[PDB]
Amino acid sequence: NTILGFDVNLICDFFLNTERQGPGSPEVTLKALSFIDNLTNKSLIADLGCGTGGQTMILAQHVPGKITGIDFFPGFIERFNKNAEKLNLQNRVKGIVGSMDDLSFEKDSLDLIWSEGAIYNIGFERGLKEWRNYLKPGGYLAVSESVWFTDQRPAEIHDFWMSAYTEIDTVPNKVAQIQKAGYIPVATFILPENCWIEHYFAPQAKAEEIFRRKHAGSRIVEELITSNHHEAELYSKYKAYYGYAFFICKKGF
Amino acid sequence: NTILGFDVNLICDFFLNTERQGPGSPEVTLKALSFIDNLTNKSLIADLGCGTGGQTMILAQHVPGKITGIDFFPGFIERFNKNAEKLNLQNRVKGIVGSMDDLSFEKDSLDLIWSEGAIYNIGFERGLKEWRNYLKPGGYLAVSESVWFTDQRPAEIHDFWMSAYTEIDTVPNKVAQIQKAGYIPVATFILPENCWIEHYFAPQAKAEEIFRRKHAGSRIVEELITSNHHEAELYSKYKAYYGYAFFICKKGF
Repeated sequence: NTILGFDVNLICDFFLNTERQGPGSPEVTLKALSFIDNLTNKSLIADLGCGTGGQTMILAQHVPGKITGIDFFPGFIERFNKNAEKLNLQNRVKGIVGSMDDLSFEKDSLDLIWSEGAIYNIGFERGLKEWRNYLKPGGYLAVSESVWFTDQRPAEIHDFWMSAYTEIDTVPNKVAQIQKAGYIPVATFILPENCWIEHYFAPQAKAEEIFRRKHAGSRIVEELITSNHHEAELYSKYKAYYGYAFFICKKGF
Repeated sequence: NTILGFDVNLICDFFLNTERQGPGSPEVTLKALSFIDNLTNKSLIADLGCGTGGQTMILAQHVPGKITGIDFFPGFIERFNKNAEKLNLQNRVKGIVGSMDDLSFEKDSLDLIWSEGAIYNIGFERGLKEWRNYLKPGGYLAVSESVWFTDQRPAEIHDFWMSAYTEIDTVPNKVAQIQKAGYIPVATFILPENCWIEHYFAPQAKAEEIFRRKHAGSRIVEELITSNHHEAELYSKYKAYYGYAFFICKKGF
């Protein structure tokens, strides 16, 4: 929780005070889940890039099976596990510090891999390919990912994204990639705007004044808040052109 | 209802005794509907190729606004309207005999166009293009359509479809076409197998013996039942490779 150095810790600390690290909502998590038909008490589930496990606790409360959440940051996993313990879920939900690009799950062992706002870390197509190896045939991967809504866009929004996440793409392109990677694109849907505003930007803005003051004079924290604002301003201006979508993918063969 | 000649009437008569003309389910209709966020009491909605209006009455019971169902066959529209009247919906739900390729709706006038298992009549891309003209910008088209699940398939199933509906295609291809036609592909999902079996083939098979006897010696009816069986046998054998999907499409601009 402070083992990774203060520069990293300060950013985690910010997100420990906030609702969400990217767009999403409890309703959206449950709607993605509504497309998964294979789960039983014997299911093994992984949540990759789980952060503090907010969406993981929603899964756990709505599906049978055992869930392992993997995240790079001990501070998040500390929160994840404390939250599981408050809910009494710890015998079936466990948070582990680990890296999405270096997993040690048994091949073809998982019924479900979940990942909200996190596959961009390893890359959409790379995650499709690598993670497929850990899924049972007929198993599911459910991931939320940045997308373009249209064929043509203003250069201003196009450029921001080329500098942030070069893998943003159109929904038809993402769906093509899913099929190319050997899955069936069973369900794909765009997140409503409340996933970005009420559930993400708004609570984020709410926490900023107090956090900035608590860490008065910290450049790392100032620049963070400045980024947060830029991201939020671009969205208010260009949301006609982009958003997030959930992709539910069934491993083929 | 018998105005189109007996040869046509006999086939309609068959489907008047049956659940469904193609794969679908009440649960699936409502799940497609869950993606439509724009409806009010002032909404104008059209159901194209509505058949006997089973899915239309599900809409009406779950959404505000006025609904017009359009179908080529008077026998179906007769049923549609009698069913609306039994439910007391006739002041807001009306069935009209008409052709999907020759509509007279006011340009940009509709909030929602619905069509289950019927766009194949005019062609997927052609319907995307033509029907867009009647949708308000920001309006929705929700249609269910045959799809391939995989890149490669057995030639046997490929050939059946090339002879029945040459426009069956992969989900990524359908989604590309939706975006190409100037919509945002807001939601796309594959129908569960109960849409084909419990909700479509099974009830169909149930009605066959009595209908065949009632129309004893009618070649038109015999060949129909024979087709029904072939379709059902191909599905049981090749359902790993194909199915139906719902596409919910928001008109852009």
